[PDB]
Amino acid sequence: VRKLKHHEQKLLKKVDFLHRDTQVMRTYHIQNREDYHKYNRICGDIRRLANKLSLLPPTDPFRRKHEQLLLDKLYAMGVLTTKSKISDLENKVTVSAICRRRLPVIMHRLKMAETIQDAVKFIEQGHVRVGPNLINDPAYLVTRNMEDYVTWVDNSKIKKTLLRYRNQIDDFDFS
Amino acid sequence: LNDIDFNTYTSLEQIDKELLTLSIGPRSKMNTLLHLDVIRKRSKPKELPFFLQLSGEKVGDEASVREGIHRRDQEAQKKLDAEEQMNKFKVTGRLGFESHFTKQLREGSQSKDYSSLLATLINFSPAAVDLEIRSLNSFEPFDEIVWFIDALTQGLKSNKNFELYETFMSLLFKAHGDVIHANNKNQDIASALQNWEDVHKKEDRLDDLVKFCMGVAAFVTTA
Amino acid sequence: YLLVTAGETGWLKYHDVSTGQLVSELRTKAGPTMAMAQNPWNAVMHLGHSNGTVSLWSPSMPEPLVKLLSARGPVNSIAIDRSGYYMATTGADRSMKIWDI
Amino acid sequence: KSDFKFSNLLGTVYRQGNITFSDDGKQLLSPVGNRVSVFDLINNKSFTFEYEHRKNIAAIDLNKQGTLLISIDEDGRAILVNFKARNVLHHFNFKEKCSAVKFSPDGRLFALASGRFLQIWKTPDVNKDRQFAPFVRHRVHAGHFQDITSLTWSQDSRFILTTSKDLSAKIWSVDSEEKNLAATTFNGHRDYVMGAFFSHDQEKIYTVSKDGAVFVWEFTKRKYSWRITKKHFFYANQAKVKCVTFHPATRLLAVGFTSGEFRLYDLPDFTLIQQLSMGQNPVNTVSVNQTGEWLAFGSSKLGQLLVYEWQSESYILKQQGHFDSTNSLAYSPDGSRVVTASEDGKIKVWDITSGFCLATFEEHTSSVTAVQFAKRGQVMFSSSLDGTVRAWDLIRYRNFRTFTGTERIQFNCLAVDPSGEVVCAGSLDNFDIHVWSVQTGQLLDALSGHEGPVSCLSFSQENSVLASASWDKTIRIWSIFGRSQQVEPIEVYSDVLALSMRPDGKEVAVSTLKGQISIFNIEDAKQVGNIDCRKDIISGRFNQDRFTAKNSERSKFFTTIHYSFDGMAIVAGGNNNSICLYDVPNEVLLKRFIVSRNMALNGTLEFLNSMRPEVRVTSVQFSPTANAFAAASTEGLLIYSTNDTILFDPFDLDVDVTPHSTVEALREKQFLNALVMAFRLNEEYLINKVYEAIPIKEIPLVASNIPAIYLPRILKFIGDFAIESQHIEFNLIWIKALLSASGGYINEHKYLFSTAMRSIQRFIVRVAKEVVNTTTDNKYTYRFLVSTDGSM
Amino acid sequence: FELSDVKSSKSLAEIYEDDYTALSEELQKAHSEISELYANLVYKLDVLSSVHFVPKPASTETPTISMEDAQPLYMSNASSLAPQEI
Repeated sequence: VRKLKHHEQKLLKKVDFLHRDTQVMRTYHIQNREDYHKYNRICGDIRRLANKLSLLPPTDPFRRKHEQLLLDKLYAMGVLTTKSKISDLENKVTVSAICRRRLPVIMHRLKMAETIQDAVKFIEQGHVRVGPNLINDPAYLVTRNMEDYVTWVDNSKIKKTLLRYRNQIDDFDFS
Repeated sequence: LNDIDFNTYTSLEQIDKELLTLSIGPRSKMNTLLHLDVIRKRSKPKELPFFLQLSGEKVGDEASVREGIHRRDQEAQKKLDAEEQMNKFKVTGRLGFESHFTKQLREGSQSKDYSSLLATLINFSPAAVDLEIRSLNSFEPFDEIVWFIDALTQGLKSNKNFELYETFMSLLFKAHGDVIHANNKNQDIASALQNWEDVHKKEDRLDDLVKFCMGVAAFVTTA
Repeated sequence: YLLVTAGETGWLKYHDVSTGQLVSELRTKAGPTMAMAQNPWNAVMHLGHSNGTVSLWSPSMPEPLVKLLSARGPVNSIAIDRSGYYMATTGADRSMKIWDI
Repeated sequence: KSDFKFSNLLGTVYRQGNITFSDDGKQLLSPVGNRVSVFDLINNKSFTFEYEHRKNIAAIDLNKQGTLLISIDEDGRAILVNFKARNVLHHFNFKEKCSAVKFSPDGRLFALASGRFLQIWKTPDVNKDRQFAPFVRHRVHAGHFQDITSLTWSQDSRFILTTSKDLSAKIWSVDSEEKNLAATTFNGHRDYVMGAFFSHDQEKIYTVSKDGAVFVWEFTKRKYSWRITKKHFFYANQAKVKCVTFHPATRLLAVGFTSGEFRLYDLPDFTLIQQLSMGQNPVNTVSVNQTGEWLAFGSSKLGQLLVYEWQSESYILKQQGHFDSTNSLAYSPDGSRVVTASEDGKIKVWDITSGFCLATFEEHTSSVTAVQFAKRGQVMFSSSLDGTVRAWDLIRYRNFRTFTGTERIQFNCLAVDPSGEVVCAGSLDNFDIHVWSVQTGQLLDALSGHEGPVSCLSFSQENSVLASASWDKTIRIWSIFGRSQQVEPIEVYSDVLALSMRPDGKEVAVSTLKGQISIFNIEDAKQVGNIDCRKDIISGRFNQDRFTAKNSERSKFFTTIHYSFDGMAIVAGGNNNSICLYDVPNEVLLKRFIVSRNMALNGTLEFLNSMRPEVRVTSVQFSPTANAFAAASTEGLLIYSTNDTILFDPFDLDVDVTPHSTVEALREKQFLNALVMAFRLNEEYLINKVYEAIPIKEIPLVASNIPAIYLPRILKFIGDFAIESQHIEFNLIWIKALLSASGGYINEHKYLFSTAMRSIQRFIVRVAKEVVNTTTDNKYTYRFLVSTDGSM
Repeated sequence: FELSDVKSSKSLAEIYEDDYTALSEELQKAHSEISELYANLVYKLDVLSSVHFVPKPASTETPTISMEDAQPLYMSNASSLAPQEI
């Protein structure tokens, strides 16, 4: 409030109702603080499922089947890559894993756009499509197979210019 | 020609006397009638003492075990519940002794013509129809059953509401089949059922027609 | 430094706003509080219920410091002198009262 | 043939707002998202109003004389409509959000609870010709302090009770003199007020709270006024009254709480007639028949609607619409049933002729993705993301089997052999068409050869082949029977994503991502012709978009195609707002319907007026009766139909063929000529008249001499009439005479009489074998009950 | 299993009443809870990774009605059984 002085700090050391969230904001450019909190709460949900299923008797067909269901569904979502572990589930499911699964980051590693902000600008301007249908909101976690079948929308200036540079434009497809 | 001038035409009730017709109404009523009871059964909703009295195995009395030596309670409690609703509904409104349906049947018997009875029977609601047919009477003289049989036979002669008359007959056989079978060979009921059978063996041509049409239709469309 | 949020489930919460911690949380057995005003000579909250009763609350203990029967029906509004000496209550049975607090 | 009216809506029997009964008590009006569904109870039918609104309907009401219907959405936009013709008369704009509407039991005027003002309008005359501005105010009152939460008229139309969140209930009068009489308030009451009612004699006023308190006020003495004669209480744990209704002529109070409990009480003595729990979600609306016998309950969370009869404890109807969105559709091989699969796994079987829900199936877990029948009345297969293809009966209503792969792989599309013996399912994580056997169960094999997910499959039901189409920009025609296992790959220009097949079994129609519906001949593996679709598609804009609704390819293609059963027409639908009806042989569009005008749904505005529910058609089909077609979309199962036939569509007329001439032909007894002229005119009433005119002893001659051009039309008419006509052996003599006189012709051109024979056999199967089966049962019962010896 | 070396909360009277009066009710409690919270999780993830709107699946005595019924409501189980299996 005023960077209050030494003695008044000592009297009031805790009166401020006014930074990993911001660190990720800068490193992988996630959209908002509520977004980051969402990812954290997701990770906590997974953790608590692990704890309660472990509390369930390990020698139970129900518990073991539900464990395999959960782990397979997570693998299909592509947050993680392995299948043979559970301590993997308790440790490496991270806001980092989810945010690298985020679409513009997928565009960047798959190399659609050179930067995360350019990727998000392209999503806004409506140039990408996943399978048939296109995507407008960056906060779109792409499944394994779908992220494998991402590419541009047709007849967009971006694809036209790419092909022009390659000198492989082909107006029959009205590329 | 007024139908012409308004370019709209209404279907005739019944084309001719020899022509079977159906009830002017839904086709679901037959199924609902024939399967009303099971609908009820599937549509019912879903739902200490100070001195205990324990046994020689439950407590440590294996000696009495080695020399080893509530349904009626639930029946009593069920009786009690029955009493409870029985005196919970206590409306003393003044209602006629003889119900409209059974009365109307009675003067129909008196006049030997059941037209009004058939009219009201068709106008009933399915739950009602089942209720009254189940709650007929089976005393010695069998008058009510004989009259109802006569009414149904008269209707089948009328050649209208063919489906509902057959299904009413089947409902009667469902409910009071036991008594009619038991006191079979009693002359009055025998005569009534014989008239009914006469009309029905007259009508079997419909079965013939349906079987022919189906056989030919399948043959043409798949061969 | 205290934020008082009376509402409809019938409930009164003192939220310290500097440190940011819900100081107190007192249920009112009365009902949806109709009006509300603070005595500033005293800093005690006057709620006005649907019974026709004003009730004086303080964040320390979970029972009304005091209760007054102002009007019949509900109490639309209550306002308090700056000296905390006089109060005016208006109740939807076309009634108005001036009270010596 | 190319005209369709929106005739029905299946699924979502109740979405939001007031539920009402009709005057006669024979009809229940429910508000679905935009429109109003009418359920006719005694004749077991349904119906849906053609007009829509702009947003969700928030309140309805029916004039007591059963003529007018006011319906108001959430912004004062009100539409006043007629019934006996089903047309929109006017639409006015009450500017604040309405909360409730009521027609005074006289009918002269109606009141309107909006916010905290009471508004009272007169109501327009119907017999009056369409005026320009017919709405006129009658009074406005503003005595409240918060929202007017419920309303009630008196039996005489002179007094209005309004209950408001101010914790109060007000008696207003309609006149000034009676204002002087009773302009009175009602205070002294706990949490909220949720209903107020006059008694039968109107000296007692009941007020029902929200906490669960009932107050009986009664104009008694301590120069005296409105004491609180008695207090009754419900006692629910924490449940709270959500909606109340009071039938005065039998003193019923039906109350529905928020826990899903609802109770019926007899009021003055206040006894608990009964109490039931409809579900774990709040009961949201209540109403009572006038004769006091039927209770209607609506719960919004699942979209579930109940009509109960408490006298006899019998459920007149108890339906619950889908929750999420009808993902896919299938018609029964004769046309009676329609099975729809949600995004939940709920697979519901509806009956058409009475728009009801015969059954549900829940054995799936994740979203169902495709549903299909056999060429038989027995079975039905479903495919879900569960990783399973499940085979159900429909006579016992139970799973035969759960086909599945090996790695629990999700299945996008399904197809089934005509013989019902082989089941094919195409995934998206594997792009191999897995093929199971029906009777054995263990999967035969994996037809491989695509690359990239297998978009769709279907079987030619004459050569019994299958075309499988994939995002590999390719179609692949497999013959998989008899020693060969032979493949044939065709290429399209871009990602095929929908497929369908000529009923004769010679051509495929595939919609790709450019939006061109190409059409191929199979045996030649060549392209007969394509139909562009890019320009005749009305996409929708998104409020969260940065671009236009034209220059975006958001839904510029068709994800669902289906043929007609003459093989001449195509219906198409996609993620767009439009359902386009093309025709094959001449490559043009016949019609384009707009699925919904509802600005709440996202892609519905073309230009915005200066995450969210989008509108999309997930799957379309024609009807095997070819008089109607259904589209399963985000808002349910829309069903367009032709069963109006208000249209002069004559055929090969000539100057001397007039209705009067037809009547003269009847009088002069050339029945053949009369029938021929009747069809040449092609008018339903004249056809009906002559058809029921001609006599039995002459039907065979006519059936002999009908011309071969008119054989198909007569067969079709007879079928579509004999369903809902009661002259059975009239129709059956007719059909028998027709088949007898002309059978060989039909056998030689079976593909031309397909729908005709389908309808005929549907009539005979569904409503002739039933009568004869009951007849047989009675005949045998009588034989046995007479023949055997008695008891004892 | 394991014994309880803590003092028993209910005396002989009560334990004999208990002996006087699905495996473990606690087991079904935990099962139901984990099922609900897992439904919540899959909801969250489908919202994140789908393309089309998906609604919150649901919310989570006295006689109850059953609105779903996987039979036509007029079919008797005697008629849904097949002769081989009876």
